[PDB]
Order: sequence, then structure tokens, then C-alpha cells
Amino acid sequence: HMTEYKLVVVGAGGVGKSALTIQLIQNHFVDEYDPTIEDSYRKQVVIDGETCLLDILDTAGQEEYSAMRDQYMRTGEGFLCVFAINNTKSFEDIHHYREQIKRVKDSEDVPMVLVGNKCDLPSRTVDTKQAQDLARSYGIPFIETSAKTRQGVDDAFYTLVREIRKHK
Amino acid sequence: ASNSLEIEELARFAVDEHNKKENALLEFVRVVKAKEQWHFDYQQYNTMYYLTLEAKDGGKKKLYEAKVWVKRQLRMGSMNNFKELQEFKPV
Ligand SMILES: Nc1nc2c(ncn2[C@@H]2O[C@H](COP(=O)(O)OP(=O)(O)O)[C@@H](O)[C@H]2O)c(=O)[nH]1
Ligand SMILES: [Mg+2]
Repeated sequence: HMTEYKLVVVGAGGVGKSALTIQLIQNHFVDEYDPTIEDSYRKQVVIDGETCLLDILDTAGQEEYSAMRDQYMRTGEGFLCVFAINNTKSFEDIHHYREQIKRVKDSEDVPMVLVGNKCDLPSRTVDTKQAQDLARSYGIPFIETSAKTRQGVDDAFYTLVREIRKHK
Repeated sequence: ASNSLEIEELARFAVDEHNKKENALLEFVRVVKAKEQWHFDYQQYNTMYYLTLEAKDGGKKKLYEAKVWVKRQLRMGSMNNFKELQEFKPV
């Protein structure tokens, strides 16, 4: 009797899309997952009493041809847009990831969470305020995560599911 | 997953919080009715729970209405969780 939620993880190479996704699926930090590999996962999880099946695509890029990525981008219900708090370029790229989602969904109001990953690091270049301001301007929630420590991982995915519910 | 709570967990919380506030010894049996009303705002995923539950009071099964308020709020990149028993009264 599971409610299916189709989720897509997007963001620049190296931000931690694979590490975040694998923390949710396998409950440990996998710190060297091939940066070119895309894979989907089916996670059975109870969220707020709802038995959910999260159908999650971990994307590896948006340029190389992928029938599977195109299908998930077109029919995906919610998107994690991930940058790294020590990588200003990854944060500047967020605009382009959001624009692609709005274009393929033909909607201004797509369920999304802005995720500032690697919040374990001392080497912050993107201030929490800077990220929160961008998210607020988009009308999307913002959370800081560490795939390394698993900080914020469950809350990022649960927040995306709650964003999809608001919109369904 | 600390802010992902089931109706039963919120009913046990209500009984435990009542027992603490009023120095009572109600023993939770089961939930009879539940209404959950979600309240959404920017970075707010809040819920009012209207619970009818059965608890043993001095060896006698009685019905109670409880209201539990749950706040799940993102502030400066961090999830903030809050739960409070708002009301607990016999039916
Ligand atoms: N310090 C730190 N490093 C991370 C974190 N998440 C991922 N990494 C590292 O960042 C690099 C890229 O992670 P990966 O998950 O492959 O990124 P992807 O290209 O977005 O899939 C790897 O060296 C990971 O070990 C994190 O939360 N903290
Ligand atoms: Mg990857």
C-alpha cells in the first residue's frame, strides 16, 4: 500500500550527490563512487506514518545522453539541488540546475530543496545566509548536510517528500 | 528521522506529558480516533494532532482527548524540532 515518490538528485560534479543518496539507501558514507555513474534506488521508508517508496535517481551529469535521466527529469516529482559549502562555483551553478528543472516541468512551482553539503568542513566559502537568501528568493527550503557524518540526510529527503505533498 | 512520528508515538507522548504535569499515573492502552491537520509555511512543516485515546485510570479504562502540536522548522540550514502537549481532558 506504499505511496511512491519519484525524487531526483542534481548538482555539479563533486558536491556529494552519490554520498548523500548512498547514506539514505545503505546508511554509510561511500566516499569514492565513480563520478560518471548514474543509478536509481527504491527505498521503503515510513515518513509521518505514510509507508513510502522513494524512487531516487542519483544523476552524474546533464550533458551525456541518458534515456533514464530524461525520464526522471520529465516525470520527477521533487528535486534535491545540491552544492558544496566550500565550492562557490557549485553554488553559482544552482541557478542553471533550477532553470533546467523549471523548463522540463514547464512550471515555476516544482518541489525542490536547496542542499548545502559538506557542512562538516571548516573551508566554508558559501555563508549560510547567502544560501538561505537564494532559497528564499526561489520559495524553496534550504538545509545544510554532511554525507560524511550523515548530518541532515534524513531531513533533506523527508523535507523533499513534505514539499511534494504540499504540491500534490 | 526524529521529526517523523506515528500517531501511537504522539499518544504515548501525550499520556507521559500529562502524567508529568498533573502528577498522574494514566497507563496508555490505544488510540481510538486521530485527526492530523498540517500547517505549511516557508520552511515550516507543522502539525496539530487531535487524539482520542484510551488509558487506565486507577484500574478503569477511560477515554481522553489530547492535542499535540509539532513544529518542524528549517532556520539557517538546520532542522528545529518542537513537540508540546497543548491539552489533555477526559471525554
Ligand atoms: N568532507 C566531505 N566530503 C564529502 C561529503 N560528501 C561527499 N564528499 C566527498 O566529495 C567528493 C564527491 O562526492 P560524490 O558523492 O562522489 O559527489 P557527486 O559527484 O556529487 O556524486 C568525494 O571525494 C567524496 O568523498 C561530505 O559531506 N563532506
Ligand atoms: Mg555521483
